[PDB]
Amino acid sequence: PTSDDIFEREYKYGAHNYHPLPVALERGKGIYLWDVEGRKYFDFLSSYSAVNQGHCHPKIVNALKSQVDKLTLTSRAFYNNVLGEYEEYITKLFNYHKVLPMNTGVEAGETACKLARKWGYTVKGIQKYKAKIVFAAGNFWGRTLSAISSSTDPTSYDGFGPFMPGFDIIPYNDLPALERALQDPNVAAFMVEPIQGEAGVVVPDPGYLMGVRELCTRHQVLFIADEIQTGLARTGRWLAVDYENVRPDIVLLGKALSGGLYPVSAVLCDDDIMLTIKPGEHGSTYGGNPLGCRVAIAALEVLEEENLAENADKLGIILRNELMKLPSDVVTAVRGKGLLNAIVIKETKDWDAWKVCLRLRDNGLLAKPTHGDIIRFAPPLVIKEDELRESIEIINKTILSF
Amino acid sequence: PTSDDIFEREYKYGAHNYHPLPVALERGKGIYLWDVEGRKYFDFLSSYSAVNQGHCHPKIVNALKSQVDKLTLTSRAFYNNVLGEYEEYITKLFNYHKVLPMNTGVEAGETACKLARKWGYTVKGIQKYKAKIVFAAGNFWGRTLSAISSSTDPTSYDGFGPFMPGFDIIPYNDLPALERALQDPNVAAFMVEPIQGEAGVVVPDPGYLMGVRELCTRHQVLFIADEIQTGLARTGRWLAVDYENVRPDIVLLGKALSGGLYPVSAVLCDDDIMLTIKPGEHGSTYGGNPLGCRVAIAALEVLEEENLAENADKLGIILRNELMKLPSDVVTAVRGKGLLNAIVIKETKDWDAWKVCLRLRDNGLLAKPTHGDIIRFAPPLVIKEDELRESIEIINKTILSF
Ligand SMILES: *[C@@H](c1c(COP(=O)(O)O)cnc(C)c1O)[C@H]1CCC(C(=O)O)=CC1=N
Ligand SMILES: N=C1C=C(C(=O)O)CCC1
Repeated sequence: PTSDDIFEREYKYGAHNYHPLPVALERGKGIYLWDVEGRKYFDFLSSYSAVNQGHCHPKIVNALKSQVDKLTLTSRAFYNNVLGEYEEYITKLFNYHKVLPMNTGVEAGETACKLARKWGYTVKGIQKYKAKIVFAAGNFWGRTLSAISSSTDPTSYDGFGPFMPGFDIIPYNDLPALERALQDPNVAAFMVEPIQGEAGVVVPDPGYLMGVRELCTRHQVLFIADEIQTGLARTGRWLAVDYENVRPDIVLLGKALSGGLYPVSAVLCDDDIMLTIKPGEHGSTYGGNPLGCRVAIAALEVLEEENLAENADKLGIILRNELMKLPSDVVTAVRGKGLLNAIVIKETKDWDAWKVCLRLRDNGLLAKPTHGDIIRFAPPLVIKEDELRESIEIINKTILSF
Repeated sequence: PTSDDIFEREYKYGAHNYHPLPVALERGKGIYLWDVEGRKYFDFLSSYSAVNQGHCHPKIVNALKSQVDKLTLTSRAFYNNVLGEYEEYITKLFNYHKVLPMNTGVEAGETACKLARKWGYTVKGIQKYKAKIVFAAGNFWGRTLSAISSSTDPTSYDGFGPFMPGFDIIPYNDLPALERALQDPNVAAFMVEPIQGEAGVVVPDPGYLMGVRELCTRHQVLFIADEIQTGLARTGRWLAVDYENVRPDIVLLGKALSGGLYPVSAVLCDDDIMLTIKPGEHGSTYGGNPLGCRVAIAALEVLEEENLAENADKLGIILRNELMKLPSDVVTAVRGKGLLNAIVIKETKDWDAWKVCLRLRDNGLLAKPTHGDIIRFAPPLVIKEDELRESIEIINKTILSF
């Protein structure tokens, strides 16, 4: 069963909603992936930062294998013995009263929108269905109809019917535009990524998160931090907002919340927001099931016990320092925090980001481009310095071979 | 850690978006659940029909255990070796060209709306963003902003900001209403449940689905069948639409697609619909991951090998026949197909459906009310006749005890 057979089988029986890098993995462990021919690659995508803990981490695997024999799903129509233990752990770890469990990142994002609107009408006193939520251009938080209604990427929203009203969009990294938008008293919330992931690891200016927090507080607007990709040690802190000591009203977690073993997402906020949703008013079949909760407890324990936030911080400085040694004729910019980084490519007639990742793949490193001239570098946080430096030499020789 | 401690911990650290039946489970096997005091119960909810195969089915457990050691998540930015195998299996099983993999049921629903709209514009030629989707009153398909915009239940949508435009609502089980609504040439699709689940197991008249299929075909409108709860043997057929031999344009599968071991959902349709979505225009991080694919193959194999569909059909007939022996002015109606059934309570204020379920629990059977006078009975399809008859006498004893 060859890589080419794998490509063709999906081409016939699967939807064409993705254009993947031509590589066919069958095994993964830590920072490494193997294709069906047995080739080894460095994973520098981490499945969009979902395997921060590395592929098939034994503690998370053990948690899954232990729980799957006892009980995997009662639905939240009944109680089980695991959900509450996870809820107490995650709320005390991040210091919010309550967590609302969901499965995927979009669902957490949708939950936060519902919380923001419900808070807007029942607490702030906005007249019903005039509540607005402000988003930042370049934002990506999934592909439901509501999520693409806030996007500024035509590939995401074009052709997908009329869009959800009440979503305003302002430039990213722009405190005066935020203040202008918050003059409207019908605004209920501002949702923003501390670093925009799918936009190309767009790091805002120092002080932006402090300005957002101040502006949101000044105008009584919920600050929703989407940490589904930047959180859980990826940028060198528990949350990327920690860099500016900023406390959002709602935090969104996901992806790495399970080490890649189970779709688990979470919405954290205090009682005055969380309890605006009453029994019967929100839910999810698989949300908060005991199997995903066991996995998530183990995945959080891994990040803490192995000190992955500090490892990501320390190794991320090395990565960016070395990447900045590449000549400015070929690499125009290097940006990121911790182990979430990107380079900007001098796009010409000779090459683009897809061609570089094709050659990076040939040299044993898997990375994906974000839109034509940008390459993301996001390896699992369990990578060690020597593995990192070997990775860098692969990136150096690949980039300079064009 | 008692049952009361578990209730109290979740009350403190978990959102209050549910009010569950007060029972705290810690083990499940087949048709049975055990609570933390060791009491044994019949499961007559099956986690909203997600454990058709019974709790912790060993073949599905083994598939999960086998795959988690190899590879659990690459994202669809790369290929893995499992997805295409699952895609070929599920598309040939249901005889559609392609499948689009998602995680939760509402994600499958959102995918179908996006397919319907993009097909409406690019194939049918509706002017952009005039495309409409018709729903039936009483429909439930999740709690995203778009899912609740189609809902007629105020508890689902009240307070949740402005709603998605382009959604129309007609009565269920009403062919003249559908015919009137399909006079609008901007309708792209009609989405309907073959049996409405959360509305209270509302079974439409014989011939409704044939008339839906004919009317949709007559007016060039996509027939989207939501089989997330009714499918996969629950009603006594592979799909509830099989009872009338109708072939929808889009089939939604979920819940039991994994036996409750992983959030897996699927959207099935032919190339002319599926291929309206181009690479980069839809996706999800965990959609199509190798772990969920493996358990979904095993879950579908269980339904076939153990012939659960014909077991559900045969035992459902016994269940409804016995329940109709209860006094007519205490149990006012019995309805359902296969092992998706419900009874309607002669609700006074000396009792309601919630009180009956509390006493059902006291007598060893776990069920949930859906409307105050309706109780759903949906045990796993691996239930045997003698186990079902003991369950019936629990119900008989409970109902006749008031
Ligand atoms: C399940 C349901 C869905 C929702 O799927 P999911 O997002 O996985 O919960 C979609 N379509 C149908 C026919 C269906 O029955 C239910 C039942 C549970 C539930 C909840 O707890 O929120 C709501 C649903 N719509
Ligand atoms: N916003 C996101 C979208 C993704 C997808 O749909 O694949 C992955 C990254 C998170």
